[PDB]
Amino acid sequence: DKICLGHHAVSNGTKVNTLTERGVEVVNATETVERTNIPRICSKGKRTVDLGQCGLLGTITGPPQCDQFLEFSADLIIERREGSDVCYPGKFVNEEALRQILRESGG
Amino acid sequence: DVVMTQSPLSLPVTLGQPASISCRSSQGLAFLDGNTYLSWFQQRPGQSPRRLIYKVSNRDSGVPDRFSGSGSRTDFTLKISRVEAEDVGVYYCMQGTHWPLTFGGGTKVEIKRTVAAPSVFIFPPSDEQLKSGTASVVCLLNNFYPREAKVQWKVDNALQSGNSQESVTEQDSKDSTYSLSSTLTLSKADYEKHKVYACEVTHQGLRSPVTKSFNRGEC
Amino acid sequence: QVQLQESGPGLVKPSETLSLTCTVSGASVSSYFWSWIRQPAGKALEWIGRIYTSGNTKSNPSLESRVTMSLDASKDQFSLKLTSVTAADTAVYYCAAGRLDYSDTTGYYKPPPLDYWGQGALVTVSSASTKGPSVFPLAPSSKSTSGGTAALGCLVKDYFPEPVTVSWNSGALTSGVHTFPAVLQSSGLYSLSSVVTVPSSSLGTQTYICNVNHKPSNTKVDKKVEPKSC
Amino acid sequence: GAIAGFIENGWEGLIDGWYGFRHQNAQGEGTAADYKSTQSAIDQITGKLNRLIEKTNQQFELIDNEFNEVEKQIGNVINWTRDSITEVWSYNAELLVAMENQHTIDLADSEMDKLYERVKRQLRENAEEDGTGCFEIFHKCDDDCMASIRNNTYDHSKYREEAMQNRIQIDGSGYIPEAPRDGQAYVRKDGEWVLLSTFLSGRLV
Amino acid sequence: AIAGFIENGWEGLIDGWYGFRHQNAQGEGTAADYKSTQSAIDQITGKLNRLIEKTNQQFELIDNEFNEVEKQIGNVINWTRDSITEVWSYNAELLVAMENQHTIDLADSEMDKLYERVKRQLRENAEEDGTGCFEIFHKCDDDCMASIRNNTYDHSKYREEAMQNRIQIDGSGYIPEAPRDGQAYVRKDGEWVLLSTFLSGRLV
Amino acid sequence: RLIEKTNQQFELIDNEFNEVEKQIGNVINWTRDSITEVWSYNAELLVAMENQ
Ligand SMILES: *[C@@H]1O[C@H](CO)[C@@H](O[C@@H]2O[C@H](CO)[C@@H](O[C@@H]3O[C@H](CO)[C@@H](O)[C@H](O[C@H]4O[C@H](CO)[C@@H](O)[C@H](O)[C@@H]4O)[C@@H]3O)[C@H](O)[C@H]2NC(C)=O)[C@H](O)[C@H]1NC(C)=O
Ligand SMILES: *[C@@H]1O[C@H](CO)[C@@H](O[C@@H]2O[C@H](CO)[C@@H](O[C@@H]3O[C@H](CO)[C@@H](O)[C@H](O[C@H]4O[C@H](CO)[C@@H](O)[C@H](O)[C@@H]4O)[C@@H]3O)[C@H](O)[C@H]2NC(C)=O)[C@H](O)[C@H]1NC(C)=O
Ligand SMILES: *[C@@H]1O[C@H](CO)[C@@H](O[C@@H]2O[C@H](CO)[C@@H](O[C@@H]3O[C@H](CO[C@H]4O[C@H](CO)[C@@H](O)[C@H](O)[C@@H]4O)[C@@H](O)[C@H](O)[C@@H]3O)[C@H](O)[C@H]2NC(C)=O)[C@H](O)[C@H]1NC(C)=O
Ligand SMILES: *[C@@H]1O[C@H](CO)[C@@H](O[C@@H]2O[C@H](CO)[C@@H](O[C@@H]3O[C@H](CO)[C@@H](O)[C@H](O)[C@@H]3O)[C@H](O)[C@H]2NC(C)=O)[C@H](O)[C@H]1NC(C)=O
Ligand SMILES: *[C@@H]1O[C@H](CO)[C@@H](O)[C@H](O)[C@H]1NC(C)=O
Ligand SMILES: *[C@@H]1O[C@H](CO)[C@@H](O)[C@H](O)[C@H]1NC(C)=O
Repeated sequence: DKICLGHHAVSNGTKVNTLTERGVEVVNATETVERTNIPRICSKGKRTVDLGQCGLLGTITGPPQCDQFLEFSADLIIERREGSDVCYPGKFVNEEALRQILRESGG
Repeated sequence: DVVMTQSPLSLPVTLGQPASISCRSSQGLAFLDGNTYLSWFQQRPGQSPRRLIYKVSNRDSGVPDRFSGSGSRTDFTLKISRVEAEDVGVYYCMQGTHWPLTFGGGTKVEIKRTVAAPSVFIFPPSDEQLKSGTASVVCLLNNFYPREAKVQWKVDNALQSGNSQESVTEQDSKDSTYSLSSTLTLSKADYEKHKVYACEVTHQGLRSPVTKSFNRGEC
Repeated sequence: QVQLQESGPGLVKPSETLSLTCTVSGASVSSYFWSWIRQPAGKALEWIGRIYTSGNTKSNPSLESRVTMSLDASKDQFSLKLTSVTAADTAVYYCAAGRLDYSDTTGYYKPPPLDYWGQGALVTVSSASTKGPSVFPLAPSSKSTSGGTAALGCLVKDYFPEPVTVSWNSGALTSGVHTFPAVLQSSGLYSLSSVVTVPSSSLGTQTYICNVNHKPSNTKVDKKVEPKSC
Repeated sequence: GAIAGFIENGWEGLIDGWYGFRHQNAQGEGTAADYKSTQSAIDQITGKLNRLIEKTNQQFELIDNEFNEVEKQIGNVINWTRDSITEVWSYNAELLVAMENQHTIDLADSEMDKLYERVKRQLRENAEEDGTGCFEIFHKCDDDCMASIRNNTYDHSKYREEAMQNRIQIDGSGYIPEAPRDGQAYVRKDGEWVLLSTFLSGRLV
Repeated sequence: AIAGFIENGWEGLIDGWYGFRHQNAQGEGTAADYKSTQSAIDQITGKLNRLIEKTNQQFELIDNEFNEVEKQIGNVINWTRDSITEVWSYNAELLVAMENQHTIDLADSEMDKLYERVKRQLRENAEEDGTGCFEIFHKCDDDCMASIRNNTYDHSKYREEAMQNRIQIDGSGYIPEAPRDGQAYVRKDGEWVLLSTFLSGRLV
Repeated sequence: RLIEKTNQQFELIDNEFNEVEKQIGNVINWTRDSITEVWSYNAELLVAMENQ
C-alpha cells in the first residue's frame, strides 16, 4: 500500500508575470487595473448642479444664461463645454484661479 | 520558444537605395553576461548563410560597411545604408540567448534595376532523346529584368498549352538580372507530326514580341 | 582557416536512421560548439542541437526524442543521427560551429554562436529508388546564331533524388553559365537545363562539354555539345 | 495501475481542495483533500487582497481645464509633473503584481512541502519516500488506517515492528530478534527461539 | 579528502554552477549537473529582461539652462524635480537590494532541490555525512556514479547489499528469518542449515 | 539600511503667513499631496514586506 501527496490543477488556467518569469500559468488570477466606465455622472446622494449653458464664472457676474445659478448651492458642480462665462464680448482676468475657487465653493 | 518575427517579408529595394528590416522578439534577449545575443544572417542565392551582425550591433569581419545593426531588448532593426546589386538574398534574425536557437521568417530582398531585354534562343530536341520516345524543346531567355516574361509555344502557329514547364534562375549578384528556361515536352510521335516550332517571347524591354523558331529536322 | 564539410546519404528511406557527418578542415574539434541546422525546402531555418567535447547534446524539443549527436576528436567530424525519419525531415542540413571559451562558465547554458557554416547537405526522405540522369545536348540549330553571341547547353533529364551538379569543361568555363533550378516532372523525376553563352566564332573551334554528377547514383556524365551535322 | 504525487504533476481531479491525499491499498484507490493546508494557503492569498484592494481616501480637484486651455508655460509643468507621477505609479504597479505573484506561487508550493514533511514524521519508520511525492507503506493500511494518516491519528507504534521487519528483509523474510540471554543455547524454528535442549532428548534409531 | 556545499563551494567546477564530486575505487570525478544550473541561470536572466526594459515616456524641456525662468516657477520646478529624484533613487536602491537577496536565495534553493533529489534516489542505500555528501554503503564503480547523475540509479539493485553493510555489529550484518517449514535450523556459512542433518550420524 | 537618513534638503516654496497666488498654490498643493501619497504607499508596503 502507498499514500501520495499532491496539489490540484486545471486544464487551462491563466498566465501572470513574476519576478523571474513572464507569463507563468497559475490556477486563477484577477485583474488589478480598472478599465470599465459608467457613461453617466453617478450623482446619487449629492446635490448636483449642471450649469450647462452657464459658465462657472457667469454665476458671479450674471449673464442671461446664468440667471438660475446666481445664488446656487451644490455639492457637485458640472461644467459643460457649451458653458459661457459672459454675454458681452470679454474675458476674465486670472480666470482659472477663480474657476478653481468656485469649483470647491459649495455654491 | 522565443518567437522571431521579421518585417517586411518581401523587401524589393532600388539598386543603391537604403532599407531596413525589423525583427521583434517575443521575449527579452538579455543574458547574465550583459550582452543581448541577437544576430543577423544573410543567405544569398544558393549558398550557406553567413553572419552579418552578432550581438545586435557588432558587425562581423569581412562585411560591407553599409550593414549596421541596432535594437533594444524586444525590437531590433538591421539597417543597410546603400543596397547594391550584390546584396540580393534572404535575411534572417536569430536569438541566441534562450534554448533553442530560433530564426526569423526571413526577408526576401530583390534589387530593382533598370529594364533589360532578354536574349532569346531555341533548341531542337536532340536525336538521342528521340530514341526514348520523348521530345524536349527548350527555349531560353538570358540576362534580363524584370523577371516577368511571357513564353508562348507555337507549333505551326498553334498556341500550345499544358506541356510547358519553365524554370527561372535567381537574380544575379552583379547585374541583378534573371534567366528563364521554358521546356516544351511532348511525345516522339507528336514531334514528328509538325514542322515549325516557334517560341514567342513578350517582355517589357521588347518593343514587340520576339520569336525564335526552328523547322523540324533541317540542319 | 576553418571549413566544415557535410557528408552522408542523399536520400534515406522513411523510418530509417538518417545519418550525416560534418568533417572539419584546419581546426581542432575540441575548441568549438557544434550545431546542426536544417532548412526544409523554402522554410525557416530550424536549429536541431549542439554538442561539445565532454558531452552535452542540448537539442530542440521538436526532435529531441529522435536526435543523437556525437563528435570524434581523432577523425575531426561532428556527426548526427535522426531516428525514424519522416517526409518533414526532408531538408538541407547545414552544420555549424561556434567559438568555445573554456572559462565562460555561463556559455554552456546559452545557445551556441553560429560563427562558421558548411555547404549544407540535402537529405530527401522518400521510398523511390535512385535513378541516374540522362544527359541530352541542347545545341544551336545549324549556326543560325546570327548574333554576336551564341548559346548551347545540356539537358539533365529524369533523375532522383536531388541534386545534380553541372560544370562546363571541368570548371574552366564559368563566364555566362546558367544552371537552372530543377523542375519536377509529372513522372516523379527531376530535370534541369544547364546553359552557357559563348562567342559565335567559338563553335567548331572550341570544345564544349558539360560534366554532370548525380552523387546519389554515383553517376558521372561528360556530354559534349556541338552544332548539328545535318 | 500506477499513482503519483506533486514532485511531478498536479491532480486535475482534486476539486474540493488545493492539496490532498491519494492512496492505493487493498480496497483500491481514493482521492480526498486535506482541508487544513488548503485553507492555510487560501487565507494568505485572501490576506494579500485585503491589503492591496484598500482605497486611498485622498481626493484631488481639477488643476487643468479641458474646455479652456490654461497658460502654456504652466500647462507644460503640470503635464510634466502628471506624466512623472504616472511613471512612478506604473512602476510600483507592475512591481507589486510581480513581487506578489512570485510570493503567491512560492507560498502555495511551500504549503505542499509542509504537508509532505508532516506525513513523513507521522509514519516515522513504517514507510519510505519513492521520490514522486508518495510514501510506500510497508504494512497493510486499510481505508480506516489511511484516514488515520489524513486526520493525523496514525499511531506508528501499532504497525511499526511489522513494517520495520518488512523493510530489512533479505529474502521473503526479515531480521531476527535475539535469543534469550538465559544461558541456554537456542535454535531457530517457525519464527521462534526454541531451546536446543528440546532437540537432544529423544531416542537413537 | 572530498567535501560538499554545506561547507564551501568548489572552484574546480566550471561546466556549470552545480555538480557531483564523487570518490570510489577508480578515483575522484567532478562533473556538473546541467539541469540544475540552467534552472538557476534562466531565472537570473528572467530578472534582467524585466529590469532592463526601457521606459517609453518622453519628457521635454521646461527649464532653461541658458536663460533662467521666473524665480517662483523655477523654485517649484526644482522642488518637484528634487522630490522625484528622491523617489527613483529610493525605488532603485531597494530594487537592487530585494533582487540581490532573491538572487542569492534563488541559487541556494536550487542546490538543495538537487541535494534532496539525489537523497530520494539513493533511498536506503546511503547516509548523510552532514557536509553535503552521501556515504554509499555499496561498491559504486564509475558507471554507477553516472547513474546517480542521469537519474537511473535503481535502489533495488544494491538495496539488499547496502542495508546489510549498514546494519552491522562487528563486521556482522543482520540475518534473515530461518525458513518457517517446521524444522529447526542452525546458522552455518551465511545460510540456515537444517538441524536434522546434524543429528543422524554416529558416536565415538 | 532603513534608518539611512536622506540628505536632500528642501527649502520653502509655500508661505504660511501670507498666502501665495491661488493657481500656483493649488499646484504646489496638488504636487505635495501626490508626493505624500507615494511615500505613504512606499512606507506601508515596505514595513509589510520587511516584517514578512
Ligand atoms: C498638456 O497636456 C494636455 C493633455 O495631455 C494637452 O491638451 C490636450 O491636447 C490634445 C491635442 O490638442 C487634445 O486632444 C484633441 O485634439 C484634437 C486635434 O487633433 C481635437 O480635435 C480635440 O477636440 C475635442 O473637442 C471637440 C469639441 O470642440 C470634440 O468634438 C472632439 O471630439 C474632441 O473631444 C482635442 O482637442 C486634448 O483634448 C487636450 N487635453 C485636455 C485635457 O485639454 C496640452 O496640449 C498639453 N500642453 C502642452 C503645452 O503641450
Ligand atoms: C534651480 O535649479 C537650477 C539647477 O540646479 C539652478 O541653476 C544653477 O545654478 C548654479 C549656481 O548655483 C549654476 O552653477 C554654476 O555657478 C557658477 C558660479 O561660480 C558659474 O560660474 C557656472 O557657469 C560656468 O560654469 C559651467 C561649468 O563649467 C560652464 O559650463 C558654463 O558655461 C559657465 O562658464 C554655473 O552657472 C548652474 O549652472 C545652474 N543650472 C542651470 C541654470 O541649469 C537654479 O539656480 C535653481 N533656482 C533657484 C531659484 O534656486
Ligand atoms: C493649499 O494647502 C494649504 C494647507 O495644506 C492651505 O493653507 C491652509 O488654509 C486653511 C484655510 O483653508 C488655513 O486654516 C485657517 O487657519 C487660520 C489661522 O490658524 C491659526 O490660528 C488658529 C486659531 O487660533 C489656530 O488654531 C491655528 O493653530 C493657527 O495658529 C484659522 O484661524 C482658520 O480658522 C483656518 O483654520 C490654514 O492655516 C492654511 N495652512 C497654512 C500652512 O497656512 C491653502 O489654502 C491651500 N491652497 C489652496 C489654493 O487651496
Ligand atoms: C563576470 O561576467 C563578465 C561578463 O559579463 C566576465 O567578463 C568577461 O569575460 C570574458 C571571458 O571570456 C571576456 O571575453 C573577451 O572579451 C573580449 C572583448 O573585450 C573579446 O574580444 C574576447 O574574444 C573575449 O571574448 C570579456 O571581455 C569579459 N568582460 C569584461 C572583462 O568586462 C567576468 O569574467 C565574470 N566574472 C566572474 C568572476 O565570473
Ligand atoms: C480519525 O480517523 C479514524 C479513522 O478513520 C477514526 O476512527 C477517528 O475517529 C478519527 N478521529 C478524529 C479525531 O478525526
Ligand atoms: C545514464 O548513464 C549511463 C552511463 O553511466 C548510460 O549507459 C545510460 O544510457 C544513461 N541513461 C540515460 C537515460 O541517459
